[PDB]
Amino acid sequence: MSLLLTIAKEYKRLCQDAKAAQMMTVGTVSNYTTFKKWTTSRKEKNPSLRMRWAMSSKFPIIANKRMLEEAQIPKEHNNVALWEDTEDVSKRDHVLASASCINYWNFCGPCVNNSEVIKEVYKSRFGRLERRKEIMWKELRFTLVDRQRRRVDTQPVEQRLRTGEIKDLQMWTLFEDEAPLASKFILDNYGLVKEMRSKFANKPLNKEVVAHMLEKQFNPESRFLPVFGAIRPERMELIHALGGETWIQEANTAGISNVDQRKNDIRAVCRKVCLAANASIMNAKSKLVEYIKSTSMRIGETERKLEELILETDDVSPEVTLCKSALGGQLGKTLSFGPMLLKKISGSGVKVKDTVYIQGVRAVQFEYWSEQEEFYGEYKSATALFSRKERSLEWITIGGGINEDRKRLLAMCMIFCRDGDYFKDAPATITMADLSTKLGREIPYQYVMMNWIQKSEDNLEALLYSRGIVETNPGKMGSSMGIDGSKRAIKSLRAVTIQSGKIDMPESKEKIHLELSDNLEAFDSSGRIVATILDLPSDKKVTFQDVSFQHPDLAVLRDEKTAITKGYEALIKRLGTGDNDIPSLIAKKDYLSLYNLPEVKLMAPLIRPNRKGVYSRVARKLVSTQVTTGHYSLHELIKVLPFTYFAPKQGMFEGRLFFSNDSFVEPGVNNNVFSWSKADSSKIYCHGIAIRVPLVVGDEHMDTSLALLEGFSVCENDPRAPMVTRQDLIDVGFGQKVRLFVGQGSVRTFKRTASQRAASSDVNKNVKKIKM
Amino acid sequence: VEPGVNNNVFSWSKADSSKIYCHGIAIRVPLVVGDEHMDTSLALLEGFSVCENDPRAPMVTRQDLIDVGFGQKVRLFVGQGSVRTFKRT
Amino acid sequence: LGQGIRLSNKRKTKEVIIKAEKMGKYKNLMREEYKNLFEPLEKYIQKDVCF
Repeated sequence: MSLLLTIAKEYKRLCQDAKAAQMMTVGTVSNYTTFKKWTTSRKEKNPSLRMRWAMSSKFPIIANKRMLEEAQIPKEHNNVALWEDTEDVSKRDHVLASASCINYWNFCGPCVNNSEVIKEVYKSRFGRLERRKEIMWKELRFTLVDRQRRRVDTQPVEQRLRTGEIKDLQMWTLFEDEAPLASKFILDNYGLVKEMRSKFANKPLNKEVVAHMLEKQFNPESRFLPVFGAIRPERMELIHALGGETWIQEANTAGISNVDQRKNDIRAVCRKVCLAANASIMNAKSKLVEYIKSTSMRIGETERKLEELILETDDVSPEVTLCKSALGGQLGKTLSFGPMLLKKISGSGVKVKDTVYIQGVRAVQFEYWSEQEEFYGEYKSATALFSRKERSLEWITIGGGINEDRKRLLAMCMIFCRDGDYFKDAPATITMADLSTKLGREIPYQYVMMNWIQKSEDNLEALLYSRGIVETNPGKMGSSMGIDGSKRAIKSLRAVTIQSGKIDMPESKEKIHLELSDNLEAFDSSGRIVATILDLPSDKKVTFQDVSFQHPDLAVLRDEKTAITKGYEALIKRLGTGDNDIPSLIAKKDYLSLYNLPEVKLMAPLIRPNRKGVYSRVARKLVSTQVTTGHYSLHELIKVLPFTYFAPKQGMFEGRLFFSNDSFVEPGVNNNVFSWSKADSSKIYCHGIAIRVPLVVGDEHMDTSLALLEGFSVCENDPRAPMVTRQDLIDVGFGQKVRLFVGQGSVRTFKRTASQRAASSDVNKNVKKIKM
Repeated sequence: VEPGVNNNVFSWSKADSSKIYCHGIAIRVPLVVGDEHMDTSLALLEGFSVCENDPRAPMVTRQDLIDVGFGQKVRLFVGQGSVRTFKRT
Repeated sequence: LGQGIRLSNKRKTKEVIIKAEKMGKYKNLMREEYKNLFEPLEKYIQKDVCF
């Protein structure tokens, strides 16, 4: 309004100047950032001193002037000053004021209609408060505490994202007119954006504040701290009030924030697909990538793609590693040898060959590393710091807390280093059958000995005996380890030391790009293996909730429900752009051409044959009624269309529409066969499987340009096409062009035609056609 | 009165098919039959016929019957705690 | 006499349990209403019973 005209006058006056014109003319818009620094630069050495020395003045604060007049804030209320007409030197549009004025406002100042929006702006901190109230404290006790230092997360957070995925999310929720082209993260996570948008719309807010708070709501604050007990974001957020070096405030905090449950669910799914793809013999790589991208899972309220969660997690487990490797995801430098965990501190080396005789004379190649290296090692509740030297376990120190864990950690370290004579002359118990090749896939002698140990405890006892045993020298009585895992004895193992107090996990903020082989074993620019498929559990049965393995190999349903589901999928894929598709027909009100689609013709055999006429009447009614007016629900035509193929007839409509396999859909209520919700309007659930409706047209429920973005695309720029806004963008015709302003300082030309193809296939195929 | 079941107003049973109870008053049949009644596969429901029992078959009510098909067995209560299987035609 | 009284700290995180035979040993802790109801009978107590 008048403000707009004022801005125009201001721009004109500013262009009349000479320097301002040159600076607003040269370069691109990015210069704004630069100019934002050359101005208003002034700091202070000891702000505490200047605060006690500044607040001692009469009018130490600045404040707006027009806002005070409009609020009718007087001056000299009760012989106490509140402000005086002047001009601060920097702003020139602010006036000095006093601290008392603030209190005046808070007590008798202008009130906004409502402020419960605050609870959403600061969701993370009200979340802290709520989790705290549900804690049940306990007695306090005194003792020394074994605090290990390590990197952890202190912020419970759902749907941890990256930074590039937030800078855009902060736009579609707050500054949508100034939003850039729709990125993949947006088109995929539509319900999330809708959710964050519903709360901060048509509200009085300061948006800079809200935007910063959103960054905080999606950040797992990672810290390197001393830590004791379980590791859960709920505890790490209040660790300061649970224990120190000498005391412990017992309290049960087990049932809150449900974080690790999601992570264990993710790892279970990853193990499933890794084993499945392993079932193959020649395509485990491509099989695995396909199984990954063809799967989805629910997180709280939202629906997320697996490949998207895997590239966001930080679980250093031998399963997550493989997946993150197939998808080209970089990762940390953490090793894994069976159940234990490992991390290299220093040293180097290179592969070397050696052989061993299994029974009598049967040469078998096994490799080792020819140099000295130092490693941190971690088994359940037990830590170790050891060193290997040219196929030998030079020394080792342990800081665990259990005898069983101590023995197992020591044993797996001895194996990891090829220490002992067994690697020189294998035991009789093993044979060529146990050697390798469950079905052809060999097994390095390492994992052979590994499983031989896990088989029977007596194998473990013998392996420990492979380590020299000697008499406990004087003084070292306390730092010695027997065969049982006792902190002291008269005779203990050789070159071993124990201690109370875990070892500090090393740290490195490094990333590495690894790869893998056709046997699913990752490599790191060297012959070292960071992960594999032999180091994870054999098998187990689990019932996954809220998961979607919409891929043939990963399916248990019969051909009937699968036929129905595939019919619905095919029927939705016709929801794109271009004439002959349902959006164009709805726009033209050609409710007749829908009955004649080919897709309904492929689903027709599935309708109950003895009442196909009755349903047809009812079905056609709904469609015409919805199309003729314009008040339709895109999620209802897609449901009832398959029944409109036959000719209407007469009969009693009970209220349900049955298929040929005693599975029905009811028009208006969600059921097991076809469901959807206004919250996440971009999904259709059939027999649990999820189906993604494209974003080409928006019905009454979907209420923004967010629902139109998959229908437009960029094209060669054309100065003839008209220029419009983002709201009139809905009134263009399929196949037309229009210019538009995008983000900031950018104009483009769009065309209302979609392109379902992606780059993955167009690249992979053409590549494989080059390896010939 | 209800078909396929017994009631005070009208009752009868096999091994005494020559009798028809009416409030306990036994009445006689002017005829004799040993099989004319033995075929009740069509006296329970309207457009269905009993068939061999099968627990796999799903329970239904009298209303959903309209939307059943052919070759589709269905269980249904025929009385107090009496369930039986039916098939169309 | 039935089961003896119990002690507990302010927050009730810790709780001691004593039998009847020992209530005469901790009389200084029990509440007033419970004390005035116990001293006049202390004469007649023998081990854990009342004559």
